[PDB]
Amino acid sequence: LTPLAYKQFIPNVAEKTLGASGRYEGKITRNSERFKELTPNYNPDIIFKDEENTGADRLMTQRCKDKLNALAISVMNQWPGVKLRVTEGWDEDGHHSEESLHYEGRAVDITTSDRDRSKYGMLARLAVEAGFDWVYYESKAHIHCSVKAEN
Amino acid sequence: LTPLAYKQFIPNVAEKTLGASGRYEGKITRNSERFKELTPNYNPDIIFKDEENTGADRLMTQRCKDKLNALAISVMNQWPGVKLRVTEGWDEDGHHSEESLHYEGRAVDITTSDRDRSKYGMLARLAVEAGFDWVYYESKAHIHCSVKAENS
Ligand SMILES: O=C(O)[C@@H]1O[C@@H](O)[C@H](OS(=O)(=O)O)[C@@H](O)[C@@H]1O[C@H]1O[C@H](COS(=O)(=O)O)[C@@H](O[C@@H]2O[C@@H](C(=O)O)[C@@H](O[C@H]3O[C@H](COS(=O)(=O)O)[C@@H](O[C@@H]4O[C@@H](C(=O)O)[C@@H](O[C@H]5O[C@H](COS(=O)(=O)O)[C@@H](O)[C@H](O)[C@H]5NS(=O)(=O)O)[C@H](O)[C@H]4OS(=O)(=O)O)[C@H](O)[C@H]3NS(=O)(=O)O)[C@H](O)[C@H]2OS(=O)(=O)O)[C@H](O)[C@H]1NS(=O)(=O)O
Ligand SMILES: O=C(O)[C@@H]1O[C@@H](O[C@H]2[C@H](O)[C@@H](NS(=O)(=O)O)[C@@H](O[C@H]3[C@H](O)[C@@H](OS(=O)(=O)O)[C@H](O[C@H]4[C@H](O)[C@@H](NS(=O)(=O)O)[C@@H](O[C@H]5[C@H](O)[C@@H](OS(=O)(=O)O)[C@H](O[C@H]6[C@H](O)[C@@H](NS(=O)(=O)O)[C@@H](O)O[C@@H]6COS(=O)(=O)O)O[C@H]5C(=O)O)O[C@@H]4COS(=O)(=O)O)O[C@H]3C(=O)O)O[C@@H]2COS(=O)(=O)O)[C@H](OS(=O)(=O)O)[C@@H](O)[C@@H]1O
Ligand SMILES: [Ca+2]
Ligand SMILES: [Ca+2]
Ligand SMILES: [Ca+2]
Ligand SMILES: [Ca+2]
Ligand SMILES: [Cl-]
Ligand SMILES: [Zn+2]
Ligand SMILES: [Zn+2]
Repeated sequence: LTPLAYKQFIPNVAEKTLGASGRYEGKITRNSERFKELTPNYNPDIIFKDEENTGADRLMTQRCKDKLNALAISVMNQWPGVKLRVTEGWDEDGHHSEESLHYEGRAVDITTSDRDRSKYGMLARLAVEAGFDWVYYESKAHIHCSVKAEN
Repeated sequence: LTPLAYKQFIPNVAEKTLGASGRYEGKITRNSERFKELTPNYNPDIIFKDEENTGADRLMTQRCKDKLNALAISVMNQWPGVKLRVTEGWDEDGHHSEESLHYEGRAVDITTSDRDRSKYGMLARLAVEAGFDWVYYESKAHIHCSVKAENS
């Protein structure tokens, strides 16, 4: 398998296009009718940074959960002793671009647990193989991955 | 004001007596309908060990939450720079006595964040003052605290 380059995204189109993760449907807040669509991921093979100390990083859509949980497996197979790490999932702080899929539970920013930046190119590649609908090597510090809305 | 002795419990009766924390109603498992009765505690003035990496230690009943949150405050007042720490809350590992209130989200095992065992006698005392319905200096390593069911 081939790792992504810094700033490469796959598919090589904009995130909110139909070929990728598709339309942004609306921010989901904690008191919203739509908050019920998010379920917390408690997978022990995933590290959630949760620096917010709210659990918000664990919240994501069913489809995001499926792809993340598949990725958790391939990460452990790629690097014995290493785990998938999420630094941002659903966000209620407002610290992404206006209209970010994080506000809707459809995106994660990820690293490896050991925080070896040299692994992140390959991490992104595994995220693509796990079926994330858009994967972007957004930063030296993390990969951004998103999914399509629930059908 | 006065710390508990090693192996002292308060009130000085069995945990599952009325007068302490009262009857064990069934184990709550993660897929159970009764799991919705547990809510995760995200109090920033409490440290959750969460060695399971599941979040299970954060899960507890409303009453447990109220008492634990009161205790978090008195712990910081007692020892400047120190916090309440939980090592076990709700448990799905099966690591307690058969019929443990941990299986129902009604118990916590606690330490101080600095892990100074000499503080634990007083920690237990503060837990009593915070309103836990049974407090037991169960081990050199931790205090066990439980609460009554939401029905009473
Ligand atoms: O600077 C340049 O060279 C260039 O400057 C210009 O030419 C250009 O841009 S600019 O316009 O000039 O600015 C550009 O070409 C370039 O800048 C760009 O690249 C540089 C260099 O990066 S690289 O060489 O390309 O790889 C970037 O600078 C580097 O990254 C930044 C950054 O923030 O992204 C800085 O990194 C430091 O800060 C982050 C943020 O953390 S924090 O400050 O909020 O705390 C650190 O990550 C966080 O901390 C880590 C950590 O310490 O390991 C995690 O904490 C974990 O560990 C502790 C316990 O550890 S320990 O054992 O006690 O030691 C534990 O308690 C935590 O709980 C644990 N987390 S866990 O439990 O959840 O697992 C945190 O999770 C991290 O939080 S996070 O930030 O939200 O992800 C990072 O480690 C830290 N590095 S440092 O070495 O400690 O200083 C630095 O400035 C630099 O880092 S580097 O590694 O030395 O290279 C620059 O940002 C970039 N521009 S930009 O990206 O576009 O903005
Ligand atoms: O008669 C009977 O039937 C019974 O017999 C006796 O009971 C037995 C126990 O059953 C048995 N345990 S066992 O599982 O059956 O094997 C054992 O008790 C031991 C156990 O090891 C353990 O109990 S338990 O967890 O199974 O319930 C517990 O261990 C303590 C340590 O002793 C304590 N050390 S300390 O220095 O005095 O504070 C402390 O560990 C710390 C340490 O700092 C460090 O660990 S270590 O390597 O030194 O071992 C480590 O630090 C980490 C830290 O873990 C981590 N954070 S986190 O919170 O852990 O997540 C982070 O901060 O990093 C640091 C540093 O790491 S690093 O950076 O260098 O990489 O871990 C911490 C820590 O875990 O807290 O605490 C542990 C557990 O406490 S905890 O806080 O709630 O987690 O207790 C000991 C013990 O003291 O006994 O043996 C007893 C019998 O005793 S005996 O061995 O003397 O024979 C007992 O009878 S009796 O006769 O003894 O009275 C009764 O149970 C029954 O009678
Ligand atoms: Ca976060
Ligand atoms: Ca956030
Ligand atoms: Ca625990
Ligand atoms: Ca447990
Ligand atoms: Cl949980
Ligand atoms: Zn992102
Ligand atoms: Zn206990």
